Amino acid sequence: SKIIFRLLLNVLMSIIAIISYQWYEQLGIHLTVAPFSLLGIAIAIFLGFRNSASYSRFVEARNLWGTVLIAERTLVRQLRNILPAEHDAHRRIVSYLVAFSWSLKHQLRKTDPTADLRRLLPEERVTEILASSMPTNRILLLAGNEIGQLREAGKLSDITYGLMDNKLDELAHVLGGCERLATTPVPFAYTLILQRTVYLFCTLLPFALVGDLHYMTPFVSVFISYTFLSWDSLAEELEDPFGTAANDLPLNAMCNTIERNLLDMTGQ
Amino acid sequence: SKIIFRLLLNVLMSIIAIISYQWYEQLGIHLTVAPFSLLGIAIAIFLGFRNSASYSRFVEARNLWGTVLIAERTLVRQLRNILPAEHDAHRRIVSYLVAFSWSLKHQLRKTDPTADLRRLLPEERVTEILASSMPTNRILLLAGNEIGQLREAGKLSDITYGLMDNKLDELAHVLGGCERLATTPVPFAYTLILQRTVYLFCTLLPFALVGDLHYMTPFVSVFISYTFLSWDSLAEELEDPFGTAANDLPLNAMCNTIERNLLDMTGQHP
Amino acid sequence: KIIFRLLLNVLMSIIAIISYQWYEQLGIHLTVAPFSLLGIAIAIFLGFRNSASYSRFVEARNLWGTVLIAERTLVRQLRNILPAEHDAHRRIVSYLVAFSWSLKHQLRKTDPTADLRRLLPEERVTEILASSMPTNRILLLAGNEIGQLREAGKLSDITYGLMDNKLDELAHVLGGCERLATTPVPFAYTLILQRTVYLFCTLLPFALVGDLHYMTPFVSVFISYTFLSWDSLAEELEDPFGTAANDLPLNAMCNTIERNLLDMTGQHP
Amino acid sequence: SKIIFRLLLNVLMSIIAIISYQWYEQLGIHLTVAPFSLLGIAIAIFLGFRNSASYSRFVEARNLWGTVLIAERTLVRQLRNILPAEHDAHRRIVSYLVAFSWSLKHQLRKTDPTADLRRLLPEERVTEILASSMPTNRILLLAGNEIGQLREAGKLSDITYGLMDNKLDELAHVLGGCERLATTPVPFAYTLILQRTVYLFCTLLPFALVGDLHYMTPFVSVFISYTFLSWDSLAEELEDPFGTAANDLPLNAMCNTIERNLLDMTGQ
Amino acid sequence: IIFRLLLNVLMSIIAIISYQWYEQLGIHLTVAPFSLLGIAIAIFLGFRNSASYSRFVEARNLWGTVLIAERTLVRQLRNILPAEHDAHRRIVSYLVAFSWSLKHQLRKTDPTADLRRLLPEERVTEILASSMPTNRILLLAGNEIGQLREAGKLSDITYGLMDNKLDELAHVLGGCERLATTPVPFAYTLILQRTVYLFCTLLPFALVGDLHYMTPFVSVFISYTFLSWDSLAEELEDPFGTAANDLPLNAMCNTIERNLLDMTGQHPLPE
Ligand SMILES: [Cl-]
Ligand SMILES: [Cl-]
Ligand SMILES: [Cl-]
Ligand SMILES: [Cl-]
Ligand SMILES: [Cl-]
Ligand SMILES: [Cl-]
Ligand SMILES: [Cl-]
Ligand SMILES: [Cl-]
Ligand SMILES: [Cl-]
Ligand SMILES: [Cl-]
Ligand SMILES: [Cl-]
Ligand SMILES: [Zn+2]
Ligand SMILES: [Zn+2]
Ligand SMILES: [Zn+2]
Ligand SMILES: [Zn+2]
Ligand SMILES: [Zn+2]
Ligand SMILES: [Zn+2]
Ligand SMILES: [Zn+2]
Ligand SMILES: [Zn+2]
Ligand SMILES: [Zn+2]
Ligand SMILES: [Zn+2]
Ligand SMILES: [Zn+2]
Ligand SMILES: [Zn+2]
Ligand SMILES: [Zn+2]
Ligand SMILES: [Zn+2]
Ligand SMILES: [Zn+2]
Repeated sequence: SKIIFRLLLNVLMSIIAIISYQWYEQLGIHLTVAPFSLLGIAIAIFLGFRNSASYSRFVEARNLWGTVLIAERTLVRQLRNILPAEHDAHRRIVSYLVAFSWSLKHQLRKTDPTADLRRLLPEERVTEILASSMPTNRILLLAGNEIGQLREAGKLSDITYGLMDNKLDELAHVLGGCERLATTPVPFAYTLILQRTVYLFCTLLPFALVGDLHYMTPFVSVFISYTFLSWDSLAEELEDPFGTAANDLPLNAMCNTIERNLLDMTGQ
Repeated sequence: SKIIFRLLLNVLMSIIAIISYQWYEQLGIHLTVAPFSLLGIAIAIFLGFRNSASYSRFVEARNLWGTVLIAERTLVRQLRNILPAEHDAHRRIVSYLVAFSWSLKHQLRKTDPTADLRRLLPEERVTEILASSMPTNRILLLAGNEIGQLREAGKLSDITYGLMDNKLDELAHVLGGCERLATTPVPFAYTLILQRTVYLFCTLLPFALVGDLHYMTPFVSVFISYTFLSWDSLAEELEDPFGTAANDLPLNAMCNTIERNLLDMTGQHP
Repeated sequence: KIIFRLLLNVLMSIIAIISYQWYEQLGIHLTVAPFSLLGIAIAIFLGFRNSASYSRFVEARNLWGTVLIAERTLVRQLRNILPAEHDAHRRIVSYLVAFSWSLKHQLRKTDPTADLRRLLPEERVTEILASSMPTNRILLLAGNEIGQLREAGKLSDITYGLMDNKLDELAHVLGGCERLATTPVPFAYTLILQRTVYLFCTLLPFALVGDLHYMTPFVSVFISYTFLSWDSLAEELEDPFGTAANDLPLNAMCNTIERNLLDMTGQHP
Repeated sequence: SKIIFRLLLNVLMSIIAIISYQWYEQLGIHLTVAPFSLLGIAIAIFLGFRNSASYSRFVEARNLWGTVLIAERTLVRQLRNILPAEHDAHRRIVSYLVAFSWSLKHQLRKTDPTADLRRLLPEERVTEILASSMPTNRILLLAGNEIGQLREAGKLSDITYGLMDNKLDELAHVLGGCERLATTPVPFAYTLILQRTVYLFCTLLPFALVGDLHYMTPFVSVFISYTFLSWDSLAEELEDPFGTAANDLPLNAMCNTIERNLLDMTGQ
Repeated sequence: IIFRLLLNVLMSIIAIISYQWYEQLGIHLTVAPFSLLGIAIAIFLGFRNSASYSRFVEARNLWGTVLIAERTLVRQLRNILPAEHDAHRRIVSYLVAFSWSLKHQLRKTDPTADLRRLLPEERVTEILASSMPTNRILLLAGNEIGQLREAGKLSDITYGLMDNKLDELAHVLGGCERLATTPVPFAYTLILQRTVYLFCTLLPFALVGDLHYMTPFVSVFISYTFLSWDSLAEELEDPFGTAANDLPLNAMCNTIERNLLDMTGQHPLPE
């Protein structure tokens, strides 16, 4: 995306570097390569470790979404295996489950869940849900009432209620996990420290290479900038896993997979 | 080897650098190693981390398949332990669990499961399964009906129902975990340019190496190219552990083992 | 701060420039290759060290996230299981809110008396303040609420246990934070590092000056910034319960917790 | 100490380079160290990550056996605390649990468990175990039958029956884990590639240092080589956790510790 | 470690005065080779100290679980059997006994005084008879729970809730046992420790060509960095070693004891 602008600036920096090499020692400035080896290696080590942290936050995101599909699938399986006649509670619980997924998606994307929710629930409760500052948690509490009701109506025992309650728990952990990843980012000092350092390193590098490489510094220094810049750029494509880029999590696709999955297990 | 063809190319590029080395002065070419020491160390550091990430995908994928064997082994044990006489149920349930494994392998290899399914289940069921968006998930839900039936029949209590129920949860987690590794590759950005910049570094390397090595240049360049290139491609191999490469997982062996286990001696037990 | 030692590195480099006149006069040589070696080694160690510091930070944030999850689902279980017992709802929630603030005060080594008094009867405040661990005692109090529900027959051993597990989870959160605070790594991790990172940074100009001459301070400031930036960010991340910049907004996280629990039990602050 | 061969071949590889030295430049061949630092470092990085995998695998094998001891300790405890009257059942379950460990060791070493089985169990049960294609697994089935019938005899509720069933689940995870470790080495491509490069690098190296070290080539090129080889040999020393070499897991001693523990807990 | 630092300044002054005679013979020490060697040792020290750190972290987690399990077990006892203070005090004894006994076991020191202060000498003899005393303390703790269950004061459900806490301690015992027996590397740590030791002493000879009278200064700055990093992995590799820091294990056995007496109103002193 935005890297091409910074490598062409690096080509001109090299042109500026060759056209300026004659005036060099007259001013009194000597740039060997060896301290830039030190610096560049150092920057690579820190870039490597940072990029590690970023990949890990991306996979934790993806795991958290995998749990939603896992936990919702087995909740519905448990409903059918334990209460195979009660298709009325099936449809209601399933719609709260599908609501929860879509609501979680919209919450992380900071978008509006009204249509998805009205598509799935009566305005009777859709207003109760959006009346809360924590709508997705409220959907869980409502799904909780459903199994709670089947327990008090004697159709669930304490045991079988507990078996399903634990899947609510699993969805609660997904909710908190997602919220935690969304609010708490990879500390901003990483991008600030490394974006400066990397950008300044690629810019100062030609003036250090020209002593030894002469007319060829434009090439090998755009090379070195390319790998540093794109390694660094891939960290930022991974640190916001809930964003919209094609390189991010296809959250719409996953919510669709979830809905068709639960609607499949219900015969719809 | 995708490496054997490139390795030779690097030999030629190495030949070109030595024949046309003293001519550097005419065209205006100086080329030190130190900029390529730096560049190459950075690429090693990044190769190392990427390879680390791919092995993690390998071991998780191995692990997830490990749990199928475990969870199925113990669900059959619980049936033999709690309903020792219910052999028609034992037989029915084992067939679904063996279907689960083969079905999952096919799902992850994008191959057809119909042959394996019919080998193991009634054809009415082979069509209920093949009809679904997710057949592995349906095989699970049918396995859960069998123990759900024994529970309506009073043969299982809620407690012992839950004990067997938890093993089906365990398999749902394998299914989900396997889809996550399938459905999401690692970002192709990683693959898109990390493999080109390794090649690029590899071919240019002799052009900066000759001045110090002279004749010894084709050897040392191909050595360096070997290590960097085998590392990069091994990483891309283990990234797709449900693939069919030589270092991917033996999914077919593993389903065989699962099958042989659950049908150990006609499915007969003490 | 960090900007002070950056400045002194600019000083140390002009000291190098002026006393370069006298280098082999006094009998002095300083190539850069040895400092490249030392420099890279320190980079590697800073790389690993820093990675462990981030891991502690993520764990602390994760632990606090579990407070919210567990407390949410405890209130959820109370409402689904005992929809009528609103006094218990109110008392448990006031304990679970007391737990969060008391944990914040614990981790910050501050007095929890104000927040406790806001939230609970003074006879309980005194009980909680007497304990070598107020958060532990608050969990026990919460545990008596559901336990008394259980003696009265309103909870079964099963549904009592479902809720007990949540208190178990908070216990684990308590120990996890206790363990992250009560365990600074042996001071070797920092006086190997921030001593050597400091020392390396200010000797680097003397070694850089033969190659670079008047340029010394610029590269020397760049290398020193890079190393110092990395090394200081490590020190912030490893005390995540402190008051520094990159440290958990524990008061915000508590307010979110209280508001969530007030939300689920129909109350408006 | 399979390693002292290549250290000494290195010493003579440096002497060959000492004598062949000035035949170089009209032969024309030159070797500086700079490109070998590049390679040497790149290999050190790859050696580091590989040894890392090799170490995690040894730790997992040690963990797995560790929890055999944990889960059988606590399963025997539960039997004491819940059925203190029933020392006959105590002694049967303990022999199955001791048998499981021995059988799991034999399995992993591919040795005959028959003598150990016949020392712990009635020959009727030995016959059933050895008839299975998965003897260790079939030992768990038999142990589960013990507690299974204590359940049908009403001496265990479903609750306490389930408390002990979970310990058999834990042993099931040990068995599968060990089988998995046993058949899933660190991929061969790893150690295959490193050995070709680490070995080739260690012999070519003195050729590239005599130009700089002259007469001291051996003492420095051997010291560099001991370092890569001993680091790469640590991987070999950690590759078969279940074998019988000195650096492998003392599985016999662990199996004796397990038996000793379970007999301390039942007064034998 | 400081002794090996001052052997390095010696080796440096040797390398200065003897640099004269060196190449009358023809012995060269450049710096590029020792740079390649030192970076590789730095890299391996990086991964080694990573492994060591993880062993140290797992050790602190296991001990943390002791405090967690023992707190929640005693909380469970109070919330579920509020009246049974005699049982409260017996079980708290075993839990506290278990902590000190685990610590003594790990540091191979004598548990007898801690045991004789916490439990009756009939149970001290029983515990001290076993070859696995910490396990025997868990088994004893189990009997207390089991008797409450046979007396019908615990249901199988609520008996089971407390049983899980004992498993948690069982897991801690085994984990700690495994982290003790081990070094997982079978004494290679001695090979790679003296590899740092030798590199640090040949280093001033490789540096004197470039640095002359300055080499003792740059050579030991480097050596301090490498030796401190090594000795630190040595400290973390062995979190129960017979020359470790006992402050936190003692601190933890004291915290849990104090917590438990607090939780059972044996603190504070009555009015
Ligand atoms: Cl689940
Ligand atoms: Cl299992
Ligand atoms: Cl929860
Ligand atoms: Cl256990
Ligand atoms: Cl007995
Ligand atoms: Cl399990
Ligand atoms: Cl071996
Ligand atoms: Cl006994
Ligand atoms: Cl606990
Ligand atoms: Cl008491
Ligand atoms: Cl009390
Ligand atoms: Zn689950
Ligand atoms: Zn239905
Ligand atoms: Zn209806
Ligand atoms: Zn709107
Ligand atoms: Zn399992
Ligand atoms: Zn059968
Ligand atoms: Zn030539
Ligand atoms: Zn939870
Ligand atoms: Zn209420
Ligand atoms: Zn366990
Ligand atoms: Zn007995
Ligand atoms: Zn072996
Ligand atoms: Zn716990
Ligand atoms: Zn009491
Ligand atoms: Zn006290």
